[PDB]
Amino acid sequence: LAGEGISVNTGPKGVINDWRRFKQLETEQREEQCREMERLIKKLSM
Amino acid sequence: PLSVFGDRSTGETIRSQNVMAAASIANIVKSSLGPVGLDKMLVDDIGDVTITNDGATILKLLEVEHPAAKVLCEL
Amino acid sequence: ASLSLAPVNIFKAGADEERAETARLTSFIGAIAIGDLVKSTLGPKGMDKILLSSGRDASLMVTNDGATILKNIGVDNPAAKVLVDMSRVQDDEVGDGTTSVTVLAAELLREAESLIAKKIHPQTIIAGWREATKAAREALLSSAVDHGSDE
Amino acid sequence: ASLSLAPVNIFKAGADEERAETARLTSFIGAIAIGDLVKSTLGPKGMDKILLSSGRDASLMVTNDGATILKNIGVDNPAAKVLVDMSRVQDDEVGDGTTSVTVLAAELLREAESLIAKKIHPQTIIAGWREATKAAREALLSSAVDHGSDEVKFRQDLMNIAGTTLSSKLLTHHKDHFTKLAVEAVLRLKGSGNLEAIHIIKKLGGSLADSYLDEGFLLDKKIGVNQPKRIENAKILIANTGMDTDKIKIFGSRVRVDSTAKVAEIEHAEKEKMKEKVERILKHGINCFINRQLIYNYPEQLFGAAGVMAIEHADFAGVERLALVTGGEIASTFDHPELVKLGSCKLIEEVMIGEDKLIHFSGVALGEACTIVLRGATQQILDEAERSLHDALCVLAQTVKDSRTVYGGGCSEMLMAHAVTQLANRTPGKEAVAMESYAKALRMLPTIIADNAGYDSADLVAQLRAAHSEGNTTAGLDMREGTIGDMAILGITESFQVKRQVLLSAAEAAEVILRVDNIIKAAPR
Amino acid sequence: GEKTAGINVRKGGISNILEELVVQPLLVSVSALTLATETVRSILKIDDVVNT
Amino acid sequence: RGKGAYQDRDKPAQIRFSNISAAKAVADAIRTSLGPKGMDKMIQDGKGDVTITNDGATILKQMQVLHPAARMLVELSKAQDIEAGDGTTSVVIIAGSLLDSCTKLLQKGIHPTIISESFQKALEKGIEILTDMSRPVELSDRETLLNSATTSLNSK
Amino acid sequence: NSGMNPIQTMTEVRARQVKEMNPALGIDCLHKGTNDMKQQHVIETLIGKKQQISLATQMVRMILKIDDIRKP
Ligand SMILES: Nc1ncnc2c1ncn2[C@@H]1O[C@H](COP(=O)(O)OP(=O)(O)O)[C@@H](O)[C@H]1O
Ligand SMILES: Nc1ncnc2c1ncn2[C@@H]1O[C@H](COP(=O)(O)OP(=O)(O)O)[C@@H](O)[C@H]1O
Ligand SMILES: [Mg+2]
Ligand SMILES: [Mg+2]
Repeated sequence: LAGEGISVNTGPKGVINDWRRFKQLETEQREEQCREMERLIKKLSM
Repeated sequence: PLSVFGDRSTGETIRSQNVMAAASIANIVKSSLGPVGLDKMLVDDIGDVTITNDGATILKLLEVEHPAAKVLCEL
Repeated sequence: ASLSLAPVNIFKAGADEERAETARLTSFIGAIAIGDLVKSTLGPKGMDKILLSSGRDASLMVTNDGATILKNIGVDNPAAKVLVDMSRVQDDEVGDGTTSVTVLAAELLREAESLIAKKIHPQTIIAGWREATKAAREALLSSAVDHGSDE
Repeated sequence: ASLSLAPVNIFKAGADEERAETARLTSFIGAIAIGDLVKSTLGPKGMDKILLSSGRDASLMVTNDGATILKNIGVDNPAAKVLVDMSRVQDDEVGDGTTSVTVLAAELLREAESLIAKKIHPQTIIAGWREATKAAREALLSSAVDHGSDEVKFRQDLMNIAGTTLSSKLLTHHKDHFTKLAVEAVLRLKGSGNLEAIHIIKKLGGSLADSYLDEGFLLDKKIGVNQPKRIENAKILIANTGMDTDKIKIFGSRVRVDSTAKVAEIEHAEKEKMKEKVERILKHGINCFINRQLIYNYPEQLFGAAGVMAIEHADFAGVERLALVTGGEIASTFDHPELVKLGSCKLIEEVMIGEDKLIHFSGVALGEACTIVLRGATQQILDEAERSLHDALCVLAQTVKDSRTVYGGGCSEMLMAHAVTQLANRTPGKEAVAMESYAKALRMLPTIIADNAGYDSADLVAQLRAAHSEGNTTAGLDMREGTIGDMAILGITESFQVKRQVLLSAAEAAEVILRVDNIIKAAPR
Repeated sequence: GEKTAGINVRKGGISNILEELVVQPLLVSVSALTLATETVRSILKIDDVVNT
Repeated sequence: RGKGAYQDRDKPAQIRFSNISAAKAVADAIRTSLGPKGMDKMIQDGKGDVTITNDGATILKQMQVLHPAARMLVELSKAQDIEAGDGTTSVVIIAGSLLDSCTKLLQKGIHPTIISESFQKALEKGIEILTDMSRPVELSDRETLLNSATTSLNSK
Repeated sequence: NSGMNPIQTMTEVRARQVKEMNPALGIDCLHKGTNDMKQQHVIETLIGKKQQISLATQMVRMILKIDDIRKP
């Protein structure tokens, strides 16, 4: 369990397509949750 | 191999898709041509109602997604 | 083009492959880790180990034997599995030498890693090791002494 | 006992620590990983790296410079952070040697790992390394040769050093042309060390061999609407005034009247003040006027009516370079025309580079400021060419400051290793082993240089060691064919400053990393 | 020896093209060749990819 | 000379093959948009913007390629557009074909440094050949200018 | 696999095969000092080589004839 220092390679480059495919949906969910939380808890608590 | 973040259509597929979009737009208004033509009554999903026979009005009121069909609408 | 480093995906979900440098790195790391683990229990001043089972039994077993140490460990590195089976077979064939054989194999593989780093083809290393093993075996046989006559 | 392995826990959540063996293991792993990554880009036959950014911009960078490679990588290992900061400081001090110092530190730490595995206290290794560093520094200082007194020999040395520096980079294709360019650009500084006086302009398109050093100066600014686009025997006045709705600096001032006619009169007075300022500027008897700040429409047409070029919005660097190249004085007051020196040049015109228009100054008076036009096929090529040219200019400026030179191609490293081995052969204890490891790393440097070319590195290094032991102190690697040759004859030279800095920085970083036996990390934010 | 022989699409075959008025300036082919060769040479001097 | 130096890494070879494959894919993408019989490509970006174009530089810059070698090819097309103004598709096709040849050259066992120098020699020879084949022209000749403009517009 | 330069060695062996009538000249993988495989006694079954060539050709033809994929 050694050799942690890797600096990786173009492997992540080879998976940018799926990374962005998931990241766009994740960002949309984050935007929806941010717009929901602008009111919730911020005003419901007090 | 392209690694382009998107979808690609090439050859007869895209040509047939464009022709399908144009034919669909044509068929939308093909029934309102000539004196024996009949009007259409559009609803703007908020209760607004528009009864018209003019092709330009019909194509402007509708929301179109395919760009080859947008070409015919703006034509 | 590598099997894994190609735009076309040729594997099932979870299957993977490691090419030359990566495979050598993993094999050497596993072998050296096994050798370092089994060593320090070697020689007259060797020390023992504690083997805590993680199962329901939670069996506790202190030991100095290399074969028993290598048997009761969760091993995922394939080269580590090779060395573990080597130690088990050594234990089956003769009672002793389980730690010594593992340490010798680990040291040999470390030297092989150094030689590969020195840009030496592994086939050359293998041929040299075969010749060295023949010479060492001949010397050891010539050095043997027998006392089976006198009681 | 230890903090981590104790019945009670003394740490916040997410914070841990690594004891002697674990900390040494992590430090050595990080250092070796950094050294292995930065290497393979060393020597004439080294390759380049692709730096693909993971950010939103996703900047793409193709480079050979070790310092730039180490800067733009997410580094978690603290020892790797130490090495990265070493490379950055090395780049700050001198333009070259970043990869060399990083690889030397990594090899030293690998030898330290071997020695620690051989049951040697790190303090003994540190003491032996200090002795070896002293011996190697003395040997390198004794090996230095100076040619500053001889002008032609110094020029030849400058050309050799520029070629050696550019041999590894992408510019090695046109090494001769780029070496002439860099040497001329550095020589035009007249001994000044301000590399900011040399402007590098990157224009896309055209071959890399189309790059050139302009005989005068180039500016990427514009000219007023009604002003001449070409003047001869220009008398240039460089200024740093506002001349844009220039307000009296009394911030509490205001206009308070009882009629609009008075407001119109005050507005006319303001316009008259601006006109008088323009007249005072014109009293200097000038043809071209360059202002650091903006120039509004009224002074623009005032200059146009007088047939005076008015180049506006030339930044601090712009006006400084113009003053350096033309000899003018940056003036902010125009009440004493006799006390202001006007820059002079033979011709000012507009040149057409690519699809852009630039102002060209020709026949400059002083000329102690250079502009270099870089042409390339891709933006990455232009950026790498700029970085390589910066390295060459930095090394040449350092050589101009200090003319002592040493031979490259592994000659200096092998000489240092020979001195260290000679010292270690007469020292008892494990410090001799530590010094032997030091010499081994010093020899490993040219070994990696030979590895990068696919040559028989072991045989070449053995031949170099034998030659240096015999007495051939100038023997080095001949990269044209893969043999050993005379570096003095073959003209591979380096700056003594660069080699000394590489050696000392590598020794220092190895010593500070080796001293660590416990890495304690706080809870990440 | 036909230096001007080229692909003719009007006749659907091979023929002289100077009579077809198909010409381009030299600093199109020359520029394309030089730029492509430089880019290929730059790419060939690459052996690793690092993620920042 | 014997066994020779052993290649430990095999990673540079993978990087070179990946770069060449990306460049060849880009060329094959913009391969059907060449010549008077070429056809336009339609590109829809992240927004609703729609582009119908035959210009190689426009096609390459409009679509995000995400691959390093493809990005150098895009920059190459941009530079060719800056310098010459047309041929932005031909230069990319030439680069892709050159790298495709480099695939077999590397597989044969040739270091990717002899290839670069040999390609430089070939480029110089080809420049000489093209200059030899060229014909002088003067701006007073309207017919040649009209022919050049018509040839440029033939593929649009 | 033997460390030799592939293109140079193969070209030299092919040129030697063309020059002197000897179809037994191969790649000196073991560096025995000769290229003639009769002295090196490197022998392969004719059936094996014929089967290799035939099977490879048939599979290549089958793969070349496939033009559509309809994975779910
Ligand atoms: N033409 C050459 N012949 C032999 N050695 C060279 C030559 N050019 C450069 N070197 C060596 O390569 C080493 C690395 O230089 P380089 O990669 O250009 O910058 P850095 O010092 O930052 O790595 C230097 O120590 C130098 O001695
Ligand atoms: N009428 C024609 N007949 C034959 N070839 C032509 C004709 N017009 C253009 N071409 C060729 O087609 C090639 C491609 O040009 P074009 O499709 O405009 O893209 P680009 O200008 O980017 O190469 C040019 O090199 C030109 O020689
Ligand atoms: Mg350098
Ligand atoms: Mg064109």
